[PDB]
Amino acid sequence: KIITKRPGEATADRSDPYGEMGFMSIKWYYGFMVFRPEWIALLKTVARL
Amino acid sequence: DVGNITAKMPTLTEIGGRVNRVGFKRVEIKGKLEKYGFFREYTQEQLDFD
Repeated sequence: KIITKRPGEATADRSDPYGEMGFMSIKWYYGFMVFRPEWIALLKTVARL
Repeated sequence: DVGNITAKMPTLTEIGGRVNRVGFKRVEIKGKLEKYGFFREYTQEQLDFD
């Protein structure tokens, strides 16, 4: 999701009556599910022999 | 004066903000009214025998 506010009339912003600032933001959701966890293998080793 | 005008000009930067505010005023004017008059008196004998 992308929200863009460009400088100008769209940012009247009483605390700044000229609207010389703008911004843009991105936002999303994420989730993870696992089926059959026994099918994933991990080996933890040291490096650099 | 040139110096005072230059030193108080409304300059603006990139960020803007609450940087320049002004105001306005009004006043009132009045009027009045007065009454004047005067009168005169006389008698009848001071008219017929003149």
